[PDB]
Order: sequence, then structure tokens, then C-alpha cells
Amino acid sequence: LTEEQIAEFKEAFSLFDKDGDGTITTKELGTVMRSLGQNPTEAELQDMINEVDADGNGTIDFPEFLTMMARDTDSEEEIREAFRVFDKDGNGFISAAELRHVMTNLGEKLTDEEVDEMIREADIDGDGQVNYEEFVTMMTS
Amino acid sequence: GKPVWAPHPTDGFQVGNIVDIGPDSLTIEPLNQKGKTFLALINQVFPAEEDSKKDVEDNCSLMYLNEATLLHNIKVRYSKDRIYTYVANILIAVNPYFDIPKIYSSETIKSYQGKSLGTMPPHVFAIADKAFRDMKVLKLSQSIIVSGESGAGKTENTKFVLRYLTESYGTGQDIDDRIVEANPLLEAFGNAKTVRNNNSSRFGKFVEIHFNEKSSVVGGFVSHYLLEKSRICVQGKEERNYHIFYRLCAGASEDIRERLHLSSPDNFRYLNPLLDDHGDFIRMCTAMKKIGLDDEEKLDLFRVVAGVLHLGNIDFSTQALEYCAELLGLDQDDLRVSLTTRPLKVEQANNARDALAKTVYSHLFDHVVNRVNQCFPFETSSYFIGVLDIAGFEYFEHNSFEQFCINYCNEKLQQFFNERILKEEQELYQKEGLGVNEVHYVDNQDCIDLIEARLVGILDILDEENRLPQPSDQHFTSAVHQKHKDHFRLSIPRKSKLAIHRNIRDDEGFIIRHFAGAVCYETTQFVEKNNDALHMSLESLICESRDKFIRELFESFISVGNKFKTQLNLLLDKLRSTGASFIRCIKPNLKMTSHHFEGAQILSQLQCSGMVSVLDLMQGGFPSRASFHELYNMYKKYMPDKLARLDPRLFCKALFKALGLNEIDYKFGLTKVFFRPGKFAEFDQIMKSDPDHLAELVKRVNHWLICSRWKKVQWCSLSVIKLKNKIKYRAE
Ligand SMILES: Nc1ncnc2c1ncn2[C@@H]1O[C@H](COP(=O)(O)OP(=O)(O)O)[C@@H](O)[C@H]1O
Ligand code: BEF
Ligand SMILES: [Ca+2]
Ligand SMILES: [Ca+2]
Ligand SMILES: [Ca+2]
Ligand SMILES: [Ca+2]
Ligand SMILES: [Mg+2]
Repeated sequence: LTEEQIAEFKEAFSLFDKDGDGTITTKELGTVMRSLGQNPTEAELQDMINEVDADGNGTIDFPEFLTMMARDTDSEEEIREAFRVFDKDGNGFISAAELRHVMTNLGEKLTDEEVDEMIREADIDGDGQVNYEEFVTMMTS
Repeated sequence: GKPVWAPHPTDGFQVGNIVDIGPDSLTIEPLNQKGKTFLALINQVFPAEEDSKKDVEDNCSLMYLNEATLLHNIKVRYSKDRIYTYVANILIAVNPYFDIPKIYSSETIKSYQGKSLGTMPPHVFAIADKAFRDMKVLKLSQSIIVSGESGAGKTENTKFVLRYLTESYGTGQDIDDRIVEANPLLEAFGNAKTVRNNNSSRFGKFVEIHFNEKSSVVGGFVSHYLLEKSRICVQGKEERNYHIFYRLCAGASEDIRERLHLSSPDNFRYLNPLLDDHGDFIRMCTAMKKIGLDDEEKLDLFRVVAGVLHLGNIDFSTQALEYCAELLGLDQDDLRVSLTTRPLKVEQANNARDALAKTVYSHLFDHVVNRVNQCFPFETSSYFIGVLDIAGFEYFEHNSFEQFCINYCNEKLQQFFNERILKEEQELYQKEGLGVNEVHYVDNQDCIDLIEARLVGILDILDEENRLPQPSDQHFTSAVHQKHKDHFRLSIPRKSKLAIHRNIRDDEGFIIRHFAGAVCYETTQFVEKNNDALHMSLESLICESRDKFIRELFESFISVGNKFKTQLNLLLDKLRSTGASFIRCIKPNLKMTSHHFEGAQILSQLQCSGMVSVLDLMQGGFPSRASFHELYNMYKKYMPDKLARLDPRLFCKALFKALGLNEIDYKFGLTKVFFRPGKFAEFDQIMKSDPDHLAELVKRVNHWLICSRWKKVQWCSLSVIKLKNKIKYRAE
């Protein structure tokens, strides 16, 4: 992973590490995955933990989190799928109401204006919605 | 121009103003008294917090962390019945001398289970919880070292720890009750009413709770140190002997009283309020028949106690010798001869009786502690949590052998404390990204070696004297002065600035420069006090007792100092294998009263407990630190609700983007913001300036903020997807 990419994953990691000590468990891992439309079982989570949990306590730091993430056509297929997590009805555009759903699922607090503001700033063409290319451009800023 | 803290003879520090600056000292005018003026050395003057009304839960959240702001913050909290405050991972506890309402309730115990330090108000329960959590996660034994002077609160807080661990992580069940009843039983035999404390510990203890691999309680073990022998026979004007003697007389049945020939305490030489001797006997009997002591063993203990009492009544009476020899199973005529023949003078016969009394009682205390250990034993264990409860450095107008032993103990304990605090601060810097922490302490190994080194240490020099044909306190003192003439830590009493110490001759004492200050030891009775072996004629007498119990208490020179050195070294072996937390207990006044903060007295304790050395170790390149969560809590009221809706981490990155604070002065860490000297004070003042200017600074950072909020959730959804695939990728 590049220098830019590692910094963006660190901020993402803070949604997992809500109490802010630099540490993850299976509880955190599960909560966040479900809140984005995924249902991993207890054993699946524990099985993935083992990869980089040298000391058998069930804890994980950020750099270990990155290698737990590591595995040709697969890259773009993942960014397409990330977009569809936001675009719930699959019509090709992210609406204010859809962003808010994602936002609030992840425990973020903001007003409905603030949701509209996030849409407006990501909206290059100015149609009040966020398509795939605007989503990618924002992710890459 | 700003007020500062400067010395005050009774408050420790007072608010004042610098009115003139000289080469060595500053001129101070007190706020209270215009026209009044005084001098203070430049290193005795400290910056004050701008807000004098606030208090923080962790003294690390102070703009300036120093002895004076620490004292003030602790004072503010104390006035509001908040007796607990942090200095990073260290807990300070101020004795309130009354019962505060919710603080120790079983409901309060529950509310602390599982929580990290700082997510709840500061509490001894939070220290106990961190010990268990670190044991479970790090697979490492834990120690909690609790110090302070007599009456400061060590025993009470130790008991709070033991109650917390037992109610929270105990078994069921039944070992639990025994663990919390162990201390109360040892106290009958080891505690005594003193001028400083009605329930004073006259011994040191280390109390271990042992666990298995699953970190379930499997047993306990109690270590005991330095039982005070002199107290058995004579005691000071306003003081008592060990509680047991007074409880036995007060609350025994007509039956026990009859068999043991017991009267009121005024009838016994060895014994002559808010002290419920009668009720305490009942509680002691409850605790005895709960650790599994039967009435047979209980009476065996009472007999020995009573026998020591009647031995004390022998002056150099007839009925006293009768009662004594019966309860200790001796021949009346054998006791008479041994107590009176080498013929012996009046003083020499008083010594023989007192020596037997002390040896019997001491050996009885050993039996009690071993008996408590037999009530919660264990085949094997994985880890322990140990609480150390022993007296700290303290002022005494006369320093003898007892003081010498405890001060030596505290040198080694303070060395451990320095080593562990240094390690935490070094670990903090690298973990947070700050590189090398260059802080250091001055080691005290040279003072440790002066006392304990083989062949040349004071302890070995003392033993040598005990073994001479004609042992002498003065020969011993000269030997020390001769061997250590030019040691940095040792001096002759006549160099003192105190006139009383200067009247002590060279062979009558010495000065040692201890961690906490110079102590002048008077060496009279050192040689006597270093030997706790009973004379062979008295030793044979008590060994051939008709009572099985008395013979088993015992089933020529024995060094008191070297026995303790061995014990202390094993304790340190243990402690060095553990992760350590530190509780510093503080006695607020000399009167046992609540809401009465004596500043100079408290300040002096903060120095003797090692909290001044500690603060120096926390003045690294970045002497100020606060976590994103606490800065968020502290300063969100000053920002627009937009910013207040984050996310303590993003809140802080936002704040330091919008204020544009230099990357040199303000270091964003992994979990904390670190401030250069004075910079936290600068930040605080900026935060409290024009609210509108602040609003405009946020506005200018709007675009970057929105993009960051977007990127946080986009990369997190990628993350989840990448993790989802890993489950599949590893499944196929
Ligand atoms: N946290 C506390 N709450 C209520 N009373 C306390 C507390 N700490 C100490 N005390 C009181 O002060 C007395 C002396 O405390 P103790 O724990 O025996 O001090 P030490 O062991 O340091 O000599 C206790 O008997 C108790 O009355
Ligand atoms: F009086 Be205490 F138990 F140091
Ligand atoms: Ca965490
Ligand atoms: Ca791990
Ligand atoms: Ca849509
Ligand atoms: Ca658009
Ligand atoms: Mg005590």
C-alpha cells in the first residue's frame, strides 16, 4: 500500500476503534461489518483474527489490521461494491437520504443540512446526487 | 504580571506576584497582604493555573504540572469529597476521615468493571480493575504498591482493592469471604492504637490473590514483615498494646475469663474512646470461625496471649508467676530461676522477662499468619495480584533501629518506583511517535549499598558486633564511621544544622542522606534490637513445655536486619516480575478530622512519597499531554455545534488544522496531543478568545473537513469489503 492509502485506512480504523486507544477486538470487528450490511459468524471472525494475533488475547493494532486486509481484476470490483453499499436501491446515484443511512449506521452524528453539504461538495456535475465517478474522485482526494 | 505560586510556612504555597528578580532569589508580594514582602529561590516559584476554581481528574490535564499546581488541584477536589486524583497511571488518595456516601458501594463496584482508566472518575477500584485486565490480557502477574505515612489510608485502600477484586472476579463462594476476613484477623494481633492512628499496622504485609490459567481465583498468600517487638512490653503515653489484649479482656465469656484469670487492662503492666474492644472481639470471633478456626485452636491462641499478660506482672507477683507458668506450661520454679539467674540484678531480670514475652508473642504472630495461609492454600497457580501495604518515610524526633529498617525498605521501593515510572514515560513517547524521551532520575543504589552490601554494609557491620565477646553500640557506630568516612550519604551528627542533633556524639549516631531527606539515627539499642534470639536458658525452658501448642510455636544470635534483607529481596524478586501500579496515600492533618487540608504537611508527604521525583520524569520535551477525548470534553463548548458533533479524534485534527498550530510546538500523537513547555497554556487562551474569530477559523477549514468525513466512511466500507473477501479467500 502507498503512503497516501495507508493514511486513509488509519482514519477508517478509527470507526472500528471508537474509544481511541489503538486497539481492536472481535466485538468491534463484527459491529462495523454488520452496520455496513455484512453478517460474519463468531468462528469466521475468530478464524481471521488468528492470522496476525501472535499473543492469544484477541487484540489487534493498526498495522496488523492492514495485513489482515491484504490478500488482478479484484481491485476495481471492490470499489464498485463499496459504491453500492452507499447506493442502496442501485440506481447509480448516491442520494442525501442514502448517505445519511450509511453515516448514521456507522455512529456519525450530523444534521440533515450537513448531509446535504456533503452531497453538494462531492457533486461535480451539479445534479444534487453523487454518481460513481464523483465517488471515486472524492475517495482519491 | 500573572500571579505565581510561592512558598508558605503552613499552606505549602500561596498566590503572589514577582516584584523583583535577583541572581538567586525572587521577591514576592502575597495577594492577601500588600506591603508584605518575602524572598524565595527561583526554583521554589511556580506558574499557576489561570482558572483557580477548576479541578481536573488527571493532573496531566493541567497547563503546568508542578508540585504547587498538583497541591492546589488535590485541595480543590478534596474540599468537594473527591479524594482520588490521577497523575497519569498513579493514584493519589487523600484520607477524608469520614464515610463518603456512594463511593464504596457494591453498585459502585459494578460500574467500574471492565472500564479503562479515565472513562470513570478516579478511584482505587479503577486501579484494581486495571490490574485484573492486565493480568488476563498480558498473561502477567500484577502488583499494586500502596504507600504513605501512619494514618494516611494504606490499610483501608488495600481492603478496598481486595473487596473489589473479590466481588468482581471471585469464585462463588467461599475462598472469597476468607480473603476479605484474613486482614481483619491479622489486625487483632498486629495492629495497635497509636498517637497517629487508632488502628495502626505495626507490621508490613504483601497480600497475594492467586489465579489459574482461566484467571479464576484459586487461593491467597500473605507475607508479613517487621512486627514491632518493643510495643509488647512498654508503650508511649497516649498509646496502647496490640488490640488482642484489650479485646480479650473486654469480650470474653465468664468461662474464658475464669480459665485465663482475666481482669480489666489496668491490672496488667503491659497494658497500662472510639475504640469498641467489646464489639471488635465479636467481629474477630466471626472472622475466626469463618476461616475455619475451631474453638480448640481459638483458646490455644487466647492462652498464649493471657500467659504473656501474667508474665508482665512479675516484678523483681507470686500469683502472677503461678498464672504465667500454668498457661505456658512451665514449672513455676524453673521460670523463677531462669528469670533471676545468669544471680541477676533488677534491670537484668526485667530484660529476661521482656525477652521471653516478645519471643513468645512474635512466634505467636507467625503462627497466626501461617494459619491464615492454611485457610486458602493452593497446589499451583498461573498468576497473582499482590497488594503491598507498608509504612513510607516519616518524621520522628528519635530515629532508632525500627526507623532504620523501614527507611532502608523505602529506598529500595522508591528505586522500583523510579524505574517503573521512567519505563512508562519512555514507552509512551515511542508508542505515540515522539521518539526518544531523554528524562532521567538520580539513582539511589549508593545509599542502598551503604546499608545492605555484604561485608562492608551497615547491616553486616552490625552483625559483626553482635558476635563479639563484648558487643557495643559505640564500637559498632565507630566501625561504620571508619568504614564509610567519605561516603556521600553518611555523615557525623555534629555537622547537622539542628542543635539537638549536634549534641549527639560521633559514636552515638550517624546521619544518612535518604531519598526523602537527611535522617539522624541514634544508635543506642541497635545491637540489642538486632538480635531476636532468646537466651539459651530461656529457649530451653519454653521448648520443654507441657503444652503441645507452645512447643509447636518453637518447632546465640538471629539477625533481625539480615532476616529482613532476605525477605525484602524476595519481595522485590516478585515485584520485578510483575506489572506495577502505585497508590500514594495522604494524611490531610494531625487531628483525625475531615474537611481540614494542611498544605505544608501534605506537600511534605508528596515529597517523601516520591511524587516530586515523579514530576521531574514527566517534564520531558513535551511536559503537557491530553487525549483527544479529554480535549474534546474540555473545549467543545467553545466551538460551533458543527465541530462539536465529531468524533474526538477528527475534532482534534480539525481544531489543529483551523488554528494552524505548528507541527513543532504541538505534536499530534497516536492517542494524545503533546504540548511543548507553555504551549498548552497558549492553546487554552486561544480557545477562550473571541468566539467569532474562532467560528471564522472553522469556516476556512470547511472543505478539507467534508472531504475527510467522506473519506473516513468510504475507506471504512472498502475495509469491510476487503475483510469480507478475506473470509471467502481463506475459505476456498
Ligand atoms: N477512604 C477512607 N474512607 C473512610 N475512612 C478512611 C479512609 N482512609 C482512611 N480512613 C480512616 O483513617 C484511619 C487510618 O487509616 P489506615 O488505612 O489505617 O492508615 P494506614 O494503614 O496508612 O496507617 C482508618 O481507621 C479510617 O478511620
Ligand atoms: F498506622 Be498505619 F497502618 F501506617
Ligand atoms: Ca479499542
Ligand atoms: Ca495481538
Ligand atoms: Ca441510489
Ligand atoms: Ca452528481
Ligand atoms: Mg495500616
